[PDB]
Amino acid sequence: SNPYQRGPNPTRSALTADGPFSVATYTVSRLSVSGFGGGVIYYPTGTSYTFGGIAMSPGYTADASSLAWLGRRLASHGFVVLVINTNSRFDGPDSRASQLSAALNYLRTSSPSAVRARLDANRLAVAGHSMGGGGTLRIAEQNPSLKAAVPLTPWHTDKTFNTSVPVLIVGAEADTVAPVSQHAIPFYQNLPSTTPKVYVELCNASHIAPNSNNAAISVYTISWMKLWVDNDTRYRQFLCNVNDPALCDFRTNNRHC
Ligand SMILES: [Cl-]
Repeated sequence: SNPYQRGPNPTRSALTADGPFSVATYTVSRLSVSGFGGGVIYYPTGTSYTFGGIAMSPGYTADASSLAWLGRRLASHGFVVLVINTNSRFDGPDSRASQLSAALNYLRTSSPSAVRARLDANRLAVAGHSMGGGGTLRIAEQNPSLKAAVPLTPWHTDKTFNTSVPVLIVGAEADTVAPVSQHAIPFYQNLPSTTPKVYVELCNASHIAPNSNNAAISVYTISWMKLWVDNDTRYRQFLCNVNDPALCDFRTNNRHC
């Protein structure tokens, strides 16, 4: 049962470190692509399986290197992950959405044969930090064929996204760049009632929590991607009946349980 199932039965511990798949990397040069600034693809190797794909945007003034740990973490659990660079480090959230859109098309159509061999392009998702997280919300509204969206400490001036794509938002309690009261929480609350949604708030965390190895971000991001991109109900346990001392808030409409 479940053709998209990959990897062993998960434990919490295992989701806080790199997973069972060997990871290859491919550098997408800036000038090689139109529509975004290149980036790095992290993808499984030493395996004959295909996997869902994820495009991920860094935040305002940041490089793809700021999410390298997470691109590799996700790939090692069984995903093809393209972390983009943006045309300009100064690009806003809606520009980042357009670039995510270009990056997804690139992954499907134009990426190296070794990457395409590992990709099931029928199953794609998005994630992003800060302004990249605002871009993640925007693209989830523009393209409801996506399987999931994970905005990390998101920032956007638009607060309402009418998307049917399942969304998990990570807020940071002590974020002064994108305060959760103005950004993450409004975004959560304003998503449709009928859309599966989760909000987790990291205790004592700042806006840069996403930029280094973070156990909570790892567990929640892997679990949401597995649940929605792979239909992998083994990951429900991490997202349901949650009692996590790393969290200082948790909200859900419990559609995923
Ligand atoms: Cl380019």
